[PDB]
Amino acid sequence: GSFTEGWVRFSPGPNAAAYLTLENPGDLPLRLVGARTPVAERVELHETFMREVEGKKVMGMRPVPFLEVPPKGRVELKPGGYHFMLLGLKRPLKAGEEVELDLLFAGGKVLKVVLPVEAR
Ligand SMILES: [Cu+]
Repeated sequence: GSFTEGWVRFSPGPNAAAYLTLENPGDLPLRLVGARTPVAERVELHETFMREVEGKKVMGMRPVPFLEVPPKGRVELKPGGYHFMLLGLKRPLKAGEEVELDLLFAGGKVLKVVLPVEAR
């Protein structure tokens, strides 16, 4: 209905990414500021976006300080935009595995989630 629906990205190393649906069951807002996982030494929180250069449509990527989710609502990390970057892997991330992440939420909170690995 609601669903914690996502996938982690394919890579032997040194780095991967992750996309996943962030859902808020509370009456106050949640705020995803970092992650963790058993299959990377580090994780960073990023955006992906579109630029022009010379009239030529060309993409970009940056780190960001946090994501927000409003009460009773949801917002996803997605392939065309916001994502975790995983660095210093422990598994070579293949297609059709499963991996878990801790989602570090602002002010005394965490939500651990579990998701497949896709080559998408
Ligand atoms: Cu990235």
